[PDB]
Amino acid sequence: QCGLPKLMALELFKPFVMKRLVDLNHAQNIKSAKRMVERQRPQVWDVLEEVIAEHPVLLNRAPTLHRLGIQAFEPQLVEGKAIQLHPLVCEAFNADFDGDQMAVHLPLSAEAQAEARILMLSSNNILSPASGKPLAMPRLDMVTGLYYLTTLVEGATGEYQAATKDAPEQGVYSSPAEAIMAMDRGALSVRAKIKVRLTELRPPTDLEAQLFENGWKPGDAWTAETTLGRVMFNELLPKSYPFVNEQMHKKVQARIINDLAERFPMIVVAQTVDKLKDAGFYWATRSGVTVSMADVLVPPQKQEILERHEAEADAIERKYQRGALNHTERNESLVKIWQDATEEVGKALEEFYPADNPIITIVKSGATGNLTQTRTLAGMKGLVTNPKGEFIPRPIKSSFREGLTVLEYFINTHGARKGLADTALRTADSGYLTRRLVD
Amino acid sequence: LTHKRRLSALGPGGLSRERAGLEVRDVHPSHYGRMCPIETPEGPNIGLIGSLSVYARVNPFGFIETPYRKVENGVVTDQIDYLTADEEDRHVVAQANSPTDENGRFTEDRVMVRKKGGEVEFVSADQVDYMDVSPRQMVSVATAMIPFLEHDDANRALMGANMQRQAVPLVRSEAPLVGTGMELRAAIDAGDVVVADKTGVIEEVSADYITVMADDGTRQSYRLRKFARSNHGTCANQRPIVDAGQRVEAGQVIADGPCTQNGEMALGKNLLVAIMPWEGHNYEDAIILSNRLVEEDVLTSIHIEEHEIDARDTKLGAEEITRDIPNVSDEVLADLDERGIVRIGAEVRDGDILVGKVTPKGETE
Amino acid sequence: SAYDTPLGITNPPIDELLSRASSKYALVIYAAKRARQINDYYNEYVGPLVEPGLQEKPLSIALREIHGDLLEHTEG
Amino acid sequence: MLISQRPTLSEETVAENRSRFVIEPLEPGFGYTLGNSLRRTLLSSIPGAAVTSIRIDGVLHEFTTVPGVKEDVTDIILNLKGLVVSSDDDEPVTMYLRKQGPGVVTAGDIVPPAGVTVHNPDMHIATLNDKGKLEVELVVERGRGYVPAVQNKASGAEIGRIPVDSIYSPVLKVTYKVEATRRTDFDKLIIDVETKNSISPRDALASAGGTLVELFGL
Amino acid sequence: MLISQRPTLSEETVAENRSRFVIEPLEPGFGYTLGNSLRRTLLSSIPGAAVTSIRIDGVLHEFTTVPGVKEDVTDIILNLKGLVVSSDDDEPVTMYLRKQGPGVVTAGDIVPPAGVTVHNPDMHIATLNDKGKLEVELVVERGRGYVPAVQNKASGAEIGRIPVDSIYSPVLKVTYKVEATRVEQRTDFDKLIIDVETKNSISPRDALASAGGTLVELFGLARELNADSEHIE
Amino acid sequence: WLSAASFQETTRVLTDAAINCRSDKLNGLKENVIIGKLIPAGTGISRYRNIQVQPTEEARAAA
Amino acid sequence: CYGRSMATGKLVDIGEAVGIVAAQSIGEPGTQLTMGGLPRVQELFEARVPRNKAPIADVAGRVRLEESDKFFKITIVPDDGGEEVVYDKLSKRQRLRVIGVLSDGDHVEVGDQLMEGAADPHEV
Amino acid sequence: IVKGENIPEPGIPESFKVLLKELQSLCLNVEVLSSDGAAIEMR
Amino acid sequence: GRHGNKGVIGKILPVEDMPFLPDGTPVDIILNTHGVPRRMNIGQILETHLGWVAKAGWNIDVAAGVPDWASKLPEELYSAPADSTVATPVFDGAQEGELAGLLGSTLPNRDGEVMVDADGKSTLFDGRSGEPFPYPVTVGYMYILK
Repeated sequence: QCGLPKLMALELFKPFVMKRLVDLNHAQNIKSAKRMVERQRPQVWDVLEEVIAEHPVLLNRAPTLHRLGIQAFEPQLVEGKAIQLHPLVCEAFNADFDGDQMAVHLPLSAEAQAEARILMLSSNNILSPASGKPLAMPRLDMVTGLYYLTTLVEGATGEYQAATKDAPEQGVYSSPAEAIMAMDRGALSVRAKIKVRLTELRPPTDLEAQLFENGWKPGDAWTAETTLGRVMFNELLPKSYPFVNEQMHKKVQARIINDLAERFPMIVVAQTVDKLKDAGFYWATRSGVTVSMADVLVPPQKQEILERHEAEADAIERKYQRGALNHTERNESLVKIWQDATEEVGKALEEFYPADNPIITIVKSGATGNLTQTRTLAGMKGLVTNPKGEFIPRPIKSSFREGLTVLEYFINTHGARKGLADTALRTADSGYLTRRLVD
Repeated sequence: LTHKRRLSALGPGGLSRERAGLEVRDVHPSHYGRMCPIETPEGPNIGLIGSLSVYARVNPFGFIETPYRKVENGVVTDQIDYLTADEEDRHVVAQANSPTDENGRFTEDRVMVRKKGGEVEFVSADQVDYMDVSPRQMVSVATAMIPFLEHDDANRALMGANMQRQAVPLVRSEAPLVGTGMELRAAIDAGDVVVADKTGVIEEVSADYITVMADDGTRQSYRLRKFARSNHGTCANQRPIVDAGQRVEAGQVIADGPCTQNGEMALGKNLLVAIMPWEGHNYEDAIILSNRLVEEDVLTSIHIEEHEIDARDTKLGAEEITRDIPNVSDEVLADLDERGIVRIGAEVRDGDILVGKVTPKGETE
Repeated sequence: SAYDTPLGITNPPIDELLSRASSKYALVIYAAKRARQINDYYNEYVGPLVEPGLQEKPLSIALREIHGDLLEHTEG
Repeated sequence: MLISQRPTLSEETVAENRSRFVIEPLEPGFGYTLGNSLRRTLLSSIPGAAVTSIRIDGVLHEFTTVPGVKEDVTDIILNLKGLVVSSDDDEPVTMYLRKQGPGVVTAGDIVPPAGVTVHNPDMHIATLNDKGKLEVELVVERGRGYVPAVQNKASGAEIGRIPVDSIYSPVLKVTYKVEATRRTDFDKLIIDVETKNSISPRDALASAGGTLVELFGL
Repeated sequence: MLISQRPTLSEETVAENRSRFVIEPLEPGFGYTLGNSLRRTLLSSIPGAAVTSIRIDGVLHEFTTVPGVKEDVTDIILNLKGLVVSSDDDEPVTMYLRKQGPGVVTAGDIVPPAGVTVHNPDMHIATLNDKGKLEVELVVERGRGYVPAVQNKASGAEIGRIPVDSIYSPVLKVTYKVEATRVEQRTDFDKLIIDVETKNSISPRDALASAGGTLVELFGLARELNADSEHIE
Repeated sequence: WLSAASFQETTRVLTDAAINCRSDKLNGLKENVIIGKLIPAGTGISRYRNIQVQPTEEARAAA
Repeated sequence: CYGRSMATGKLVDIGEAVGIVAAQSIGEPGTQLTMGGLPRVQELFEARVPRNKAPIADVAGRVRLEESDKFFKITIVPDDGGEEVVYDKLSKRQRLRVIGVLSDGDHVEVGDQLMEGAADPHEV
Repeated sequence: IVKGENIPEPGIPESFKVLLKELQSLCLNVEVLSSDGAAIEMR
Repeated sequence: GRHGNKGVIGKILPVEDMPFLPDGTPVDIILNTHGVPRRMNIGQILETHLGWVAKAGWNIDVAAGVPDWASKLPEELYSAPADSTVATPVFDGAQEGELAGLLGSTLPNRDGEVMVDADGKSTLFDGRSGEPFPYPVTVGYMYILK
């Protein structure tokens, strides 16, 4: 589906609604029908929903790189003048919501509508037609939302205690519906390591062999030890799918969704990814993932590491100032001294950040971000290239958390501009190549 | 204010847009304090268009000069000398911020310096000649208005500067809660604010004009722009910020412009922000707002269009502006006056008539 | 197979429809020509072989007909 | 483990415009869902009175000025949005305001018709000078929530009518909090209701309840 | 004052245990307001009886085992948590289950004292291995909501007394979500969807009316203040 | 030849095509796009576009 | 011959136009190629002589390496053994390929690359 | 669409008809040929 | 905002159901957390903290002397009333240490309860379910342009 502005839809379907409201006694002749739409008399809207029903439309965003840049959707009248786009098709369209626009086209002929519903329909195109990998796979929020759901926290609330001598196990629940009643109360945590008896879910392949080996269990009850979230997670996958019981990194989700496309019809994957979306968003907000000057911290070893290599460069700078050192080798020495010195700050930085820090969770889960990016935020941005392409031996000791200096900032733009300028001519040339491949 | 102060490499007598190589687009060491390196187009015009720096100055010969405070024997004097790029490399430029010693002397053991490379090196403060007038010499007016500029990468900053120009004046025009130094200085130098040129007292204050009775006995008056359609449709309305009996001083702010409040640039509003992801509605740079921002008209703005029609002499007669239309209902003309032009204060809907006109017809058949 | 209830355009599933034709392309013309056939009846002349929905579109009808194997075709 | 001491709702007082409300006891995990169920209803559905349209003699629309007045017509309407009025009658009623000579017009200067009151006459509208004359009437209607200004081309108004955004919201700011327990442990919530002085926190919370009671059905 | 048109409550039966309920149409955004409040009233506000503590003969200091049966102590505790019995005592009543026959034990084998009635006799409790006996006591006290197992420092005095997690309410799972409706007349009105999986003690419809009455009466504490302002029926 | 013309070096292509007196069969898919024909791919292929459809005699009976 | 359709996961349908799908599958990521990038790719599809031409073995046999400073001499002694094959002037800037790095005495097959760089496609 | 009939079959793009005309203006004789019915006229 | 952060208005919620502080004060905008870290524009977070400082006011501890973080030439900035405006020149503006020291500062809403901790976070209540969000969320005032 897609959200279509009611005003836009009315004009697109103008000739259609004109006939419908003339078939009905709303208007007596086609002349009255036309004016009845132009001035937008309230009767047309009820008529518009009918003509638009199950009538597909094509949605394109330029530049169109691969055929997935155009996909059919079922229109839905929406309040406002903007277009509502499904969050899972952004990957294909490369669509950012920073102000991008999209074109709508109305297939008319029976063959054209058939092609839209069959060939170009949104849910039928999931894997990229180049690598076979999944594209509509959850991303960026749905990732951290699920990653948080499936993760297992040691010492959580209500954790299965493996009780001894005076108390039964204490970590068992009659059903998953009980773990919910226990989660709503302060008893249970969604990230606990409790064990539950499940009647409506399927166990892994290995354990299923040892547990039944006579068949499977649609109602036959079994028990495994998983986080309450991992249970709810598997409730999103098809009932016929084995229980996974892992914390979902993005690659792990790619493995699973990639597997559904081999073992299940398309409509099954279309609906499974829909359920992953709703679940991912709900837990993305409950994830408690924000940003603050506090959640951004620096490793205390940065001072010693920095001042240490400083003297190592001063000594080499003293060796070059002594006249014996080779000028090309001096800078190359400094470049090598500072290059791996950045890795140390990166190593010390990762060691410092607790695993549950909101900044690293975003990068860990594979939702978005790199470590090299988080190395410039806190710690040190590192060396920067000169305009001629050479590596300026003067490093950026400061990080964007502590703020750069007048000279540090002026030097960074030297390279930052060349990169942004490259992206300009990298699309004009890449497009000139694709036109020759196509031809 | 940035359109003027804009510097272009295009046009006759200079390299054209498509042919120029990337070597010119790159920043140069001599751009410091003369042409802001952070403010430039994102598109195909990168590096070919830039804005003059804050303290920069143009020479009678066409070369940009930058203000410096010369230092002699580790002491920064009050002598300020504008130097061209050529003579700048001749000397050594100390850094704007360096520890100051009580009456003026280099306190730090060594001082930051800039060479003709340019190169960055040190001395014990004895061999320095000139120092920077202040930080943000390299920065432009728009760039200098970004709080915490030093913290943001040049990429996102460049976007930040280009987007200030694209703001639109609101109805309330609230000033920034956390700003920089340029807010008030840039508004008055823009010209969209009303400044008093003689010390005196206010005689009258009306939405129409503001009169001041100077100590000189002379009398100045200022007619206020009211809901003037800007070049791009934005509202150029002005509002008075002074009362009747108020005293005023030469160069003060009498009324606010479109995007100004109390003399300083107010390009937006201050809003209560929450940085949590929320139910997949603010996702992939999308945003969600409180409906309060609609009921209270905090982000409301006025826009004005100009429609035009003429009645010329046709080979088959003369065009006539009239209320009579060949085939129309008496209702479609309900908002037209005698002449056939829409009546002031009426509402107009897509397709409505603004000015009735008719032209002669030939050989109908 | 329990996929779920499909909504509108997604019904019937393509998988169950592709077993009725050689390819996705043949499926297109298959349902396309039958759809233009139905609309003529409301003005070839046959069908709707299935119980039409309230305001169902003819193209949507022809898809349901192909799902139930109510018609056969021969490729050129 | 049945425990039955029927819920008790006792009032309080903090200021004249706002007053706390407390209800105890309640089963564990109830105050939050019950508190927000009132807050959501208070901030929206509390009926009230608000000014729909306004008519000023000299001006035919909203984007002009008035001779002698310091505020333009559009900035005057912005101020008038802050008027908190209460109309005890249905059926739109027109107020009236007329001021001459210097001074400062305020909400108190508006003459209210039968059974209507301006609850913040201290509000500033426009500052007039010797040449300034302001003659404006205001139509007060009754409703709830926020209704965007109804354009006169949609209504039956004439070119002189100035429709304005109407906000019928007696309630101003609301919050709540709960005291849990850990004898069995129950939950007790206390809510803080604040009004614009057109109604008291008591009558407002009664409106929500009465409006909330009628909705639950079975 | 207030008049609106027009809310309606409907119910779709998914099974004898579950039923879906929808209210159409609501005023924006009343769906979210009352939605979360209903899930709480149905979940923790309906009175019901359930097991509180159990003591099994032969298990005093043993950790987890029961010679003579293939079901462990843990598997039987959660096997008993599913017992559904309506007790009219209002006070803790101790039922008893004693079987030595090498056969399957069910909820029907227990003798409920006068006032308590088991609603799921077919429920499996334990499988008795050849030549084994099973003796167990059960404590049943009326309650509401979900009360986790409680050791009140008096559970330590009892030797072999096992406090268990008590599911007092008949509804064992409930959820809700909202949608939009109203093609033209209303625009983006709210539709409330609520999912209730109930125990055999009470049908979904009775659990609703019980939640409706308990919720309506609760808001009377405020309406009684004035009753002046009102709304539509 | 009209495919090579629309691609690049139009003048060069047209002059050599006119001298060689070339004839374009209009088989490629870009040629058909230009003249408004059905491209020879996908649903445009002969086997697909010539599909004949009719309801089964057993279905017409059920009516 | 073509094989499975990446989008369908099944054998490609008979109507599929794999030509365009290939051009788009290759070009679309071009925006992500540091342009060892677009210039190198275009160099390959356009079949132009490589930027820095590297020689390939012309026949099988052992190699005799010789260093004339500022150059390199590589001679292949055929296993025939027939006429020796010499590669006259090899700029040392373009160092030798790796197996480690090619050394005197190593065996070479008919198509191996003698030095780091891009082999002339027309030559191969 | 207004009559609810089936959408008809497409014709010849006017732009293409203009192309043949612009090619004829260069002294290029562009003839649209049938399979066997040699020459066709666009009118 | 002034930091290159741009985005369209995805949705506008009724003031009723919106993350609102313990005061009952609904937040006006909700910005996504993920687009912030990777883009390298962290100034928008800084001015989000300072924006709250300038809104509620602050008073540095006169207790026994000036803390160590205010030792490096903040002058007469020790106290500021509520809603007072601030100016941080680009390269001479406030510094990280001085921020934290100000994060904990004067605490009226009307009652004497703080609404934001020294980390720039607060416990927001979901306006739909009516229950607090599990973790502390960063709130503040940011300057955004139309």
